[PDB]
Amino acid sequence: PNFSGNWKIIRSENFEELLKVLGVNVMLRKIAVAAASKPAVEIKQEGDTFYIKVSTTVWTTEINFKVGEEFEEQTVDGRPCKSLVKWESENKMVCEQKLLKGEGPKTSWTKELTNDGELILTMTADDVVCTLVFVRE
Ligand SMILES: *C/C=C(C)/C=C/C=C(C)/C=C/C1=C(C)CCCC1(C)C
Repeated sequence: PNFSGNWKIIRSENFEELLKVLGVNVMLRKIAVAAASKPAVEIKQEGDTFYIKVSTTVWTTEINFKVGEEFEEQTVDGRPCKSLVKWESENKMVCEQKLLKGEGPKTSWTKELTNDGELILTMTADDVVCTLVFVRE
């Protein structure tokens, strides 16, 4: 469907647990968690080509990809990764991430627009799954 739109969060899960697995210490986790509790997402979709803007009060991230086409972004703790997105349904894409330099936990994300209009993205580090639920602003 149309992932395109401006999205605001309504529900979050396992986000502090995600930063724990990535090795962010406790005081930092709590602070970052609260200060990134209301991230703003903007998506412009053009077929299989995607633009995503994720933004907190002082930070913003820009992501651009074509489905099927290898590109470079960063992990959640800021590490360089080669990324590949593929479709898993009409509503859902999956991205596998490969660290450009070095080793660490297995990272991936998914993006799913439900039929009832929720944008669900999940973020994964090893066996930990962070879920963020958004609706259109
Ligand atoms: C298609 C939807 C995507 C690719 C969503 C990606 C989500 C992020 C890149 C999350 C970014 C965040 C920050 C930049 C600050 C910390 C809070 C996060 C994890 C939401």
